[PDB]
Amino acid sequence: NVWAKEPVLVASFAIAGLAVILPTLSPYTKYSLMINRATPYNYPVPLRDDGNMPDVPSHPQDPQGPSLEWLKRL
Amino acid sequence: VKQDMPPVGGYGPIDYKRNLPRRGLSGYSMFAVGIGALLFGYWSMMRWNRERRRLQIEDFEARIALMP
Repeated sequence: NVWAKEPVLVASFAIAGLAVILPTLSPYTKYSLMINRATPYNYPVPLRDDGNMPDVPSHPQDPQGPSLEWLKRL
Repeated sequence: VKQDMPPVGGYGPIDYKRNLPRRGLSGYSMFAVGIGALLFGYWSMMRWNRERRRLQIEDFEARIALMP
C-alpha cells in the first residue's frame, strides 16, 4: 500500500523499529554486562586480613572467590 | 545486357525487436542473499570480537601483575 510510494522510508522505519524493540528479547545482554564488567582497568586493591572473614581467598590460585569460567567456553 | 544493382535474390530478415533478456533474478532472492551474507558477516565479527576480548583481559593481567 505504501511500499510503492516511499520505499526507503518504510525500510528505515522497519529497521528502526527492530533496532528499538530487538534489544529487549535477548539471551545475550546479560553476557554483555558480565563481559563489560569483568575487565579490570584499575588495580585490584587488597584488604586488611581479619575482620573474621571466612571468604575472599588469599592465594589467587584458590577458587574460593568468584572466578570466570564462562569466558573460555565462549 | 543490364548491370544495375538490384537486390540479387532477395535479402533476409532484419530484426527490430526490443530484445532485453532481463538478466538477474527476483528481488526476494536478492533480499535473501543480502540478509544471509550480512548475518554471516555479523556472526564472524562477533566471534573475532570476543576472541580479542579474551586477549585484552590477558593484557590487563599483564599490566596488573607488572605494576608494583
